[PDB]
Amino acid sequence: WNGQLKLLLEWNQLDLASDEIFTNDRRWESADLQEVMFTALIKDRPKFVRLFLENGLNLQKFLTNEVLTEL
Amino acid sequence: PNLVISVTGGAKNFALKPRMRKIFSRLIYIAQSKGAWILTGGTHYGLMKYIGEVVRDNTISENIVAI
Repeated sequence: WNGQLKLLLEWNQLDLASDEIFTNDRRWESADLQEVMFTALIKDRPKFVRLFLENGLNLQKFLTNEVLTEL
Repeated sequence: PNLVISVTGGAKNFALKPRMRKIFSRLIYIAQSKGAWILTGGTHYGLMKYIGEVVRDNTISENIVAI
């Protein structure tokens, strides 16, 4: 899944990723969306951030001290 | 007076889609208004946790009972 997700995120096609990928219903672990959220914030992709938050991502867990200082 | 049975355990992971979210928020509001029961699986992961959080905030906002 990661290759397709990263590709769609890079090209900023919300609909394709939301429908074809995130509708799979397979387990979505925290670290996955942690990495994709970190790469989404830098590239200024707000819609993907909203999609990740909706699909489930503990933002407080994600925002570590290291992440904030690096950002 | 009123009972609602929401099927649980179908999906281990639940997507908080606005279409799928506002419906259950309104359902919980209706149950509170009419003092209905809601029956769910009670698992921590999935829709059960969302329903529990909604009930908790509504109680913060007693009259609604979830089993």
